Amino acid sequence: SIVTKSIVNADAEARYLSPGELDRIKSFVTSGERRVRIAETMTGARERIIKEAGNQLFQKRPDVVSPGGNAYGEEMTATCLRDLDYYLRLITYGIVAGDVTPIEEIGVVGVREMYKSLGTPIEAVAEGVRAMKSVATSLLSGEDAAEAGAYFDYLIGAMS
Amino acid sequence: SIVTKSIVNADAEARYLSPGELDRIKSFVTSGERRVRIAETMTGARERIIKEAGNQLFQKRPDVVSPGGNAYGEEMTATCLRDLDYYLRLITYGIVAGDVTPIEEIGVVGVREMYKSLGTPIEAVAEGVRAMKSVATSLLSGEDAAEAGAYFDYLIGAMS
Amino acid sequence: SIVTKSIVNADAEARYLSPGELDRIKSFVTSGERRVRIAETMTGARERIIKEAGNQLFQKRPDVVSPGGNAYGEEMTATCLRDLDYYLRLITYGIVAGDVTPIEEIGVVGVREMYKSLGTPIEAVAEGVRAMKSVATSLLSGEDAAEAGAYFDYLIGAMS
Amino acid sequence: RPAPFGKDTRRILIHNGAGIDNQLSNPGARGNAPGSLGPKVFKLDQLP
Amino acid sequence: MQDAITSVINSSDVQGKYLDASAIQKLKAYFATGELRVRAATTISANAANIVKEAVAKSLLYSDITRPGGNMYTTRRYAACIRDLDYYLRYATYAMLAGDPSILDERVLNGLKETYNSLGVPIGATVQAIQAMKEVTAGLVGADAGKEMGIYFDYICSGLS
Amino acid sequence: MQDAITSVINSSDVQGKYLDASAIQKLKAYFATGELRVRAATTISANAANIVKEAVAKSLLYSDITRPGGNMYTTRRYAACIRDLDYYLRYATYAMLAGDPSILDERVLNGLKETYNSLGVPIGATVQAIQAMKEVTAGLVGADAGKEMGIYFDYICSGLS
Amino acid sequence: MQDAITSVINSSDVQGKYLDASAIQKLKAYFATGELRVRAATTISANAANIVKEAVAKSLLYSDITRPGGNMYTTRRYAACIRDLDYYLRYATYAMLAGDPSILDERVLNGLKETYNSLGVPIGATVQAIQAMKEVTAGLVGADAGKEMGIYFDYICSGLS
Amino acid sequence: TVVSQVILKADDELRYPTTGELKNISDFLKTGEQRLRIVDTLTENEKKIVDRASAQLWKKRPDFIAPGGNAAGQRERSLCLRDYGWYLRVITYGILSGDKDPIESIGLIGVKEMYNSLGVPMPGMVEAIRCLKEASLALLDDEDAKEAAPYFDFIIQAMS
Amino acid sequence: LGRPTYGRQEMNSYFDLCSKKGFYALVDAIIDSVEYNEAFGEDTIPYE
Amino acid sequence: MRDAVTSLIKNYDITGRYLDRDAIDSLKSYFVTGTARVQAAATITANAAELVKQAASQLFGDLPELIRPGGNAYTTRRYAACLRDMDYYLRYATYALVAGDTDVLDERVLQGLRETYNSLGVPIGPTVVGIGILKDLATEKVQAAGIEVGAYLEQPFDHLISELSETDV
Amino acid sequence: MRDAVTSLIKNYDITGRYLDRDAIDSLKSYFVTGTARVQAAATITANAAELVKQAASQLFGDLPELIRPGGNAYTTRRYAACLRDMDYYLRYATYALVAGDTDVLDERVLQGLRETYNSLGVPIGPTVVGIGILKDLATEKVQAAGIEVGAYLEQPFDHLISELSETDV
Ligand SMILES: *[C@@H](C)[C@H]1/C(=C/c2[nH]c(/C=C3N=C(/C=C4\NC(=O)C(CC)=C4C)C(C)=C\3CCC(=O)O)c(CCC(=O)O)c2C)NC(=O)[C@@H]1C
Ligand SMILES: *[C@H](C)[C@H]1/C(=C/c2[nH]c(/C=C3N=C(/C=C4\NC(=O)C(CC)=C4C)C(C)=C\3CCC(=O)O)c(CCC(=O)O)c2C)NC(=O)[C@@H]1C
Ligand SMILES: *[C@H](C)[C@H]1/C(=C/c2[nH]c(/C=C3N=C(/C=C4\NC(=O)C(CC)=C4C)C(C)=C\3CCC(=O)O)c(CCC(=O)O)c2C)NC(=O)[C@@H]1C
Ligand SMILES: *[C@H](C)[C@H]1/C(=C/c2[nH]c(/C=C3N=C(/C=C4\NC(=O)C(CC)=C4C)C(C)=C\3CCC(=O)O)c(CCC(=O)O)c2C)NC(=O)[C@@H]1C
Ligand SMILES: *[C@H](C)[C@H]1/C(=C/c2[nH]c(/C=C3N=C(/C=C4\NC(=O)C(CC)=C4C)C(C)=C\3CCC(=O)O)c(CCC(=O)O)c2C)NC(=O)[C@@H]1C
Ligand SMILES: *[C@H](C)[C@H]1/C(=C/c2[nH]c(/C=C3N=C(/C=C4\NC(=O)C(CC)=C4C)C(C)=C\3CCC(=O)O)c(CCC(=O)O)c2C)NC(=O)[C@@H]1C
Ligand SMILES: CCC1=C(C)/C(=C/C2=NC(=C\c3[nH]c(/C=C4\NC(=O)[C@H](C)[C@H]4CC)c(C)c3CCC(=O)O)/C(CCC(=O)O)=C2C)NC1=O
Ligand SMILES: CCC1=C(C)/C(=C/C2=NC(=C\c3[nH]c(/C=C4\NC(=O)[C@H](C)[C@H]4CC)c(C)c3CCC(=O)O)/C(CCC(=O)O)=C2C)NC1=O
Ligand SMILES: CCC1=C(C)/C(=C/C2=NC(=C\c3[nH]c(/C=C4\NC(=O)[C@H](C)[C@H]4CC)c(C)c3CCC(=O)O)/C(CCC(=O)O)=C2C)NC1=O
Ligand SMILES: CCC1=C(C)/C(=C/C2=NC(=C\c3[nH]c(/C=C4\NC(=O)[C@H](C)[C@H]4CC)c(C)c3CCC(=O)O)/C(CCC(=O)O)=C2C)NC1=O
Ligand SMILES: CCC1=C(C)/C(=C/C2=NC(=C\c3[nH]c(/C=C4\NC(=O)[C@H](C)[C@H]4CC)c(C)c3CCC(=O)O)/C(CCC(=O)O)=C2C)NC1=O
Repeated sequence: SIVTKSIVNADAEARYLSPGELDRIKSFVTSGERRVRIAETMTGARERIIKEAGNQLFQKRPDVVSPGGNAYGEEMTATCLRDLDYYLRLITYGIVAGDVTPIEEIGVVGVREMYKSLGTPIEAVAEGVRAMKSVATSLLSGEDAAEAGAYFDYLIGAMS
Repeated sequence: SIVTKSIVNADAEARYLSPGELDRIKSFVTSGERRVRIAETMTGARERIIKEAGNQLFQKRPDVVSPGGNAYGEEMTATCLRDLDYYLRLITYGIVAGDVTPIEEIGVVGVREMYKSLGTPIEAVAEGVRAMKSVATSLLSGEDAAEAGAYFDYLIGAMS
Repeated sequence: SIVTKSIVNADAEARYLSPGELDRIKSFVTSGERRVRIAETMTGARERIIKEAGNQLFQKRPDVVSPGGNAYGEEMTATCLRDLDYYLRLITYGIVAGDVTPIEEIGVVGVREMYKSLGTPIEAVAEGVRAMKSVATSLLSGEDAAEAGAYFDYLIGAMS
Repeated sequence: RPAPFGKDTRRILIHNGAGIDNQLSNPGARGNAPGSLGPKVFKLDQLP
Repeated sequence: MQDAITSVINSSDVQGKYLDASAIQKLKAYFATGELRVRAATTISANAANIVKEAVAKSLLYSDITRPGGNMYTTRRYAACIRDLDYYLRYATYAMLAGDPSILDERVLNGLKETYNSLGVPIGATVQAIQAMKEVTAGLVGADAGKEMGIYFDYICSGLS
Repeated sequence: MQDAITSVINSSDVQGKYLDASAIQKLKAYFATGELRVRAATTISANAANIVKEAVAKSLLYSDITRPGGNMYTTRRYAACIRDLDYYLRYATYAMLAGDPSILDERVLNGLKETYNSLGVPIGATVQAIQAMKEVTAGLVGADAGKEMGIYFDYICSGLS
Repeated sequence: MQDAITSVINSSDVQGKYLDASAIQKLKAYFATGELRVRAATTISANAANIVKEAVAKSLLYSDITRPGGNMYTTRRYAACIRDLDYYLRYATYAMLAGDPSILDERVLNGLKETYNSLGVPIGATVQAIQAMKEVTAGLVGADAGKEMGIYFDYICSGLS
Repeated sequence: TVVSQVILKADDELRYPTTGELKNISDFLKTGEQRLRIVDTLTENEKKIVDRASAQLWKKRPDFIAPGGNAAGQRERSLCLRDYGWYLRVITYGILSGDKDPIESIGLIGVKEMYNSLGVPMPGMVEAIRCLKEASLALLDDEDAKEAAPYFDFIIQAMS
Repeated sequence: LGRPTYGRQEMNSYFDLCSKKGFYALVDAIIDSVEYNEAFGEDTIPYE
Repeated sequence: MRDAVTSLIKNYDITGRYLDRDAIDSLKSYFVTGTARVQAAATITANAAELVKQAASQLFGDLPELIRPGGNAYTTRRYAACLRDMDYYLRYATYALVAGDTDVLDERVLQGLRETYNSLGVPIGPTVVGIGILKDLATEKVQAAGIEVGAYLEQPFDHLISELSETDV
Repeated sequence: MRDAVTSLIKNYDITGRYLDRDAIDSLKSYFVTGTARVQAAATITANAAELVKQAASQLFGDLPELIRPGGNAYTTRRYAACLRDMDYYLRYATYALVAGDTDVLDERVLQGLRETYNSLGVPIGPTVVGIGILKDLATEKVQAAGIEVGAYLEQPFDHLISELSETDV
């Protein structure tokens, strides 16, 4: 979280908690009720996001769905909606934590070595989460979609 | 705009502009600098929006560029992308005017009988303006992409 | 109030509330502490307001207290001193609701026909509303006399 | 049988014709012809 | 139509007195909850058509009602139904910001006991589509507003039955 | 039937261009006068009936137009002329809050001109009354708003004559 | 490392005085443009493999340089050349976030001018690649923040040339 | 400030700043005009503070003015009165920056032993800052007393 | 108008008009409304 | 008649569902106030025969049109009938205070009360003031007994005001 | 290190689930105390360099069996090392007070602390008394600061007691 990142930086300099990170944390924790009613609506509409971005991906990238691509066949394209189910599930952990260390430790740090070892194109996921962002900003209101949409935009930068 | 909407609705009753709705004119006309600054970002990036949504449209629908369809060669595809530039002008006109009313006078109310008469498919244009939303809201901030996203949502509801 | 005036305007167009309309409610609810603090100065000092504006009306129109008048004598003046209690109660209902419909249903609709049947001159009691605007601004702040005084200038044009 | 009705009320009515073409949904569709579902609309064109 | 602001005004006017300290205290209870209602309206009107689509697929589709014999057969009787669920959603959110179900006594629940009987609409399916609409709009708006959204859905849901 | 916002849209919709900086300069001159126009609307709200009286008491009602022989003599002709001088103002501040005389083009000037040529209402008295209403408006709203109020009155003087 | 906050701290501390009005007019300008710069630093990091691609695919591919003979023929020269253009863009965004080019004076322009002539690197081609990367970035973030990178993109080009 | 915490935090991990600190950067940059209510009310009330704390020190511990002490001569006392407003200058750097980075690297790193290079002992000069806090916080308003109080509080811990 | 009355405030606006002006302006005020002219037109027989 | 428990039954019965998490937490919200409901209902009936007597003397000292021969509280034929017709508003406010909602008030006292008083010439106006003098007071004997007071102990009294009195705005 | 938020992440990540109703109410229970967490953490660091000095003089006045030449706090080589080794227990108690749980205490200070002190001859015994004196001397400055106090801010400290000290019973 931010609260881990404020401790761990203040632990490295071996001082106490600064007046700087006393007010980053206090401003985080008085926004704590606002972020959970952002992150509930992602989990409250998780079957709609996965179905719409699944509809949005495969028309953008028809080399995947066509045979000889990776997600071809009804068992394999069910796994690519499950492959995107995890990344929507991870983003709700990042919205609650206020940072991306749930994203980093679980869904970032070995991606390009794994997806090269599975046969899928790596940048085709980076279109899909970007297509997943374009239905998530239509859920929320405007001032919250800049907050939750940044966590989507972090995940694009890990892929490409 | 909201000025003429608060005049036509004030003239049918023939009343002298009750001061509940004159507070709307207080916060519309003073806040025009916020709304016209969204229109500078659309006009200043006009040549990027149309070209990046042109090839995105032709990837989704390769029937249109291919012979047999309705845009062959450089000549009809130029007016194809000019036709999007008529709409990017029109979304810019709707952002300044506060609401949607200078679009139906220009670009909505005959567009099914028009495009059927020209032979072009109606819903393929609706994929174009949907592709134009996916680039414009990435350029725009999140509290303003709710405002510009309302006028982009109307045009998809207009053609489809 | 603010929202039930904007609901019944949004019902005739058969549409949900605009984001250009919903921030009006968002601004009004957060600025709810200030307008209640305007209203207690009206209620807490209203014996000063009626008695001074009653003296100002009978100097601006001395024909009312004359023989052959409507408010002539001790008894008949006392309800004209009590009618201004009623109109000042509608302004301090109006600034709390923020709109004109608690004033408009109670004292605005039938007021051309009401004082017509009672024999009073309608504009003369409407002139005392204009004197009551001047005293209620004198006990008020810089911005607060302009905002709460706007419904005072509704009511003079209501009867006239 | 009286009933205490409000200050402003809307009786809910059924469009004699198309179901979606009630004016409470789309006020821009009340100028249309009702089509085959509704009654016959007459108009004057040919004057002698 | 009675707003919760105007309901305190209509209470305090008919006694003749001005605004009391207790009557001012009720408006501050409304104004503290005013942020939670205006958040709930703007997160619905962006995707009010999506809630209608997700509520008919939960309870009404692939049933007896959408089959021949049922009432959501023959698309005249289906486009009318999809706008009908659009009406309850649009009139719940007006009743949200009003904070008072007096809109639903005036503009919603007048004929709906008799007009559905006089049109052959089964009430036992539209009273479950309302509850299916509440179970998706609690997930879409939030757990805190979805109880208070669910007051004005169950006022419609008890009014139909 | 449209305001100054959509006027410079429709001035710039033709010839295909977008909102250039000269057109934005026209929009910025309307936005900075947004404070002056709406408090000029609420100044003539409270004195709408007195400004019809004080106009005609300065110019009209002691003449031969109101004598028998004139045409503002009987009460059914008095009631229409006092309706017109009210509604000339009631569309003037509609055009003042909008920001162009395009309201006056579509609901004052196209019908009122050739009516008076066929009725026998005198029209030089109207422009003599609308000038008397012009100076007394600026003497009530203040000279900061009257110099932009009088151009909308002078649009009525230009078209009626 | 000098933030534009800390730059006017240090220019006030060398005189030993408090913050004057003209120093605060640098802060309140900088506090005004805070939300603009944060919106730009997100959308660059979501596109930082595409800004580095469309800069080189516009200006450097199929040229003299990608052809055999000069400076990007082998793959290890190509991997080193895309390592620089990634690192220029990553160091340009810090000066966009700070509002001061002291990052570029300390961390980029120290050894870079000396080591390019010492390696035979064409300065005149890599002053063009950052120049080509500006109008990609000015289109990718919007021209309000596109006029913000142009100080700090060409602060590299002022130093490297 | 918060921005030099993030760039020096993202350079050695070679990665762009993620959204967990970009939300933290933007939250500081909306609080400048709140922090600028505190920075000038310290500024023009400097000389009222600088001897109200200086009289407060020697009425609490008179040994620096006692003969054989530290500021027993006037050329040391003119130095020691200067160092209060030097410490009032650098504290106001910290309230403007909202962090520790000016208040570290000007007047705090190494003062524990370089007063010992001079004659002035350490923990009496801890008492000088602690009486300077209550000499400033009495002048400050109460709802913004609690914001500037940890910036005075850090100097007590780091010096002792 | 080919429909019933809409509610109470739509009918109270007609009841005072025949209380003052008479029946001849009641039948006028139905016809020159917006709901007569823009839903039927100026050359149609009305229908229910 | 219809408790806050039983109103939540046919809020859930007609849709055919069990008791979920929202049912288990709204019903616990009623039960945590149930100690405060019952002990407030004791002290309302502590001097309930006195509480109508202190209210109506404070009513008729405030509105002296209703004593002098005008509107109907003139004789003791009217006045002792007025104290009884006041006492139903105190007694039924005790029931809905315990019952949670106002549905006991909805179909025992409120239905027909606009039509009973119009048939007699009893004004609806000062009846609203008569409940307005009790609902603020009733709170005095809850406050002087030490029970907290606010959310409820008015939930019932202004439901006898906002639904009995005719809507103006 | 591992927040109460992030401990609830891998309480839910390893089973592969989303955030349900129990996740949304346990996390709100952390956030309602977060204003009381941070303001208690300010006033703990109000006089934290004094707070170790008042504790250890109250320690060594209570157990002289650590000043006179016995167990190792004898010289200022030991005593100023003792005040530093005390000061880590105060400083890391600030972090876990803000972080919610004690997992910052679990893998920064507690691991190896039974094995560091045994290699030096530092007793584990009065270290527990040294946190036990800091147990209540931290609550005094929270109480004199107007912060409410409770299990939060009086727990980090006995997690440094119940897991550092060896189990007897
Ligand atoms: C004094 C003001 C002048 C004057 C006026 C006068 N007016 C009328 C009659 C009409 N005036 C109108 C006006 C309008 N119709 C519109 O649509 C608009 C735009 C809002 C306006 C201003 C109309 C329709 C009439 C006809 C009214 C009718 O019911 O027939 C008259 C004629 C009355 C008559 O029958 O003789 C006159 C005399 N008279 C003067 O002396 C001044 C020149
Ligand atoms: C690219 C289009 C141009 C180009 C690039 C190129 N550079 C190198 C070698 C180096 N580049 C650097 C760069 C930096 N050091 C820094 O500290 C920073 C700031 C973050 C930068 C940008 C360094 C240190 C070297 C030398 C060490 C190394 O191993 O890379 C090469 C390799 C040259 C070779 O002969 O192998 C290339 C190709 N050169 C061009 O041709 C383009 C104009
Ligand atoms: C006391 C020595 C004198 C006195 C005083 C008194 N009476 C009241 C109150 C009431 N008096 C009546 C009287 C009548 N009701 C009847 O039906 C008849 C027969 C026609 C009579 C004479 C009534 C109804 C009331 C109650 C309503 C009211 O307030 O008037 C008061 C006020 C008591 C209070 O403060 O609550 C006082 C002081 N009554 C006497 O008989 C003596 C002459
Ligand atoms: C006294 C403070 C007010 C007042 C009272 C008044 N009431 C009546 C008569 C009746 N009141 C009722 C009311 C109810 N009956 C019920 O069953 C219920 C629900 C439990 C209610 C609320 C009825 C039925 C009557 C008629 C007589 C009867 O009880 O059978 C009168 C008598 C009228 C007369 O002059 O005869 C009076 C005076 N009137 C006021 O002015 C005060 C506001
Ligand atoms: C005051 C005039 C006399 C005095 C009093 C005093 N000392 C202490 C505390 C300590 N004294 C020591 C002493 C030493 N440490 C060393 O390493 C050496 C060299 C071998 C010496 C002499 C230490 C470690 C302490 C702290 C631990 C303790 O409590 O003993 C006190 C107690 C202070 C308190 O209450 O906290 C007092 C009163 N010291 C002098 O030098 C004078 C003779
Ligand atoms: C003093 C009140 C108590 C006491 C302290 C004492 N400690 C030491 C030495 C060390 N203490 C540590 C402890 C930690 N290091 C860490 O990194 C952490 C986690 C943040 C902890 C808890 C270590 C490593 C040492 C060794 C020296 C060093 O720091 O490198 C001594 C010195 C022993 C000696 O005589 O030399 C003393 C005196 N001893 C007591 O009696 C008190 C209970
Ligand atoms: C809240 C809405 C409301 C309005 C508008 C209202 C008007 C109202 N004014 C009245 C009387 C009156 N009002 C006046 C007032 C005036 N006469 C003058 O000369 C002055 C110029 C002017 C006021 C300054 C007079 C003289 C009477 C007595 C008329 C009569 O009894 O013949 C009466 C009859 C007695 C009464 O019940 O007070 C009503 C009902 N009552 C209401 O409840
Ligand atoms: C007799 C007049 C009449 C029609 C036409 C009608 C259509 C109708 N089509 C439906 C679904 C459907 N209809 C289709 C059909 C198609 N989807 C496609 O992509 C193709 C473009 C297309 C045909 C080639 C599909 C896929 C569904 C189910 C939706 C889903 O699976 O999400 C449903 C909902 C479930 C059902 O009852 O079948 C109705 C009511 N109902 C009627 O009463
Ligand atoms: C909130 C206020 C409100 C209500 C209650 C309302 C009901 C309503 N439903 C109608 C038709 C209809 N409504 C339904 C709806 C349904 N039947 C089913 O099987 C489903 C359970 C359910 C919806 C999913 C159907 C099938 C019709 C067509 C019946 C017909 O046209 O004969 C009509 C007639 C056509 C029209 O004018 O729209 C009305 C007035 N309209 C309103 O504005
Ligand atoms: C001697 C060592 C050497 C290598 C390795 C080399 C690679 C190389 N390949 C390039 C382009 C390319 N290389 C390919 C090749 C391929 N893509 C495909 O789909 C094919 C299957 C595959 C062939 C293996 C393509 C399509 C481009 C053009 C890419 C573009 O223009 O976007 C370019 C950019 C143009 C240029 O400046 O030359 C370089 C430098 N050049 C060299 O001098
Ligand atoms: C930018 C950060 C910074 C500061 C503020 C600073 C101050 C500073 N204080 C000094 C001395 C001093 N400081 C004190 C102070 C005190 N004695 C007491 O009893 C009191 C507790 C305290 C009173 C405020 C005195 C008395 C001297 C003179 C000692 C001497 O120079 O002989 C000196 C040496 C001589 C001089 O310049 O006056 C410096 C450089 N140095 C720095 O680098």
